Amino acid sequence: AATQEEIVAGLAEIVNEIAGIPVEDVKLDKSFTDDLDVDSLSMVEVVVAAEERFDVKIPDDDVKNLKTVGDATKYILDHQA
Repeated sequence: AATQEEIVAGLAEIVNEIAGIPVEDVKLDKSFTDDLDVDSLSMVEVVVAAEERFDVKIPDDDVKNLKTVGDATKYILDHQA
């Protein structure tokens, strides 16, 4: 069970790798594909990476409803394992 910043940093590190949004930039108020820059395509791989680390499992489909780091974090934290 991760927490707000753990989900954030976790998503962020993956983002840093594929999309290129740095961990400082990825904050919960940040819409990955709007605030940050994330091409949303990276998000697909951020998903399988996040799902695997969080065990929460948020398909990119449900990820659409999580159009912000904090929204994702909200979902991911509430659904943590």
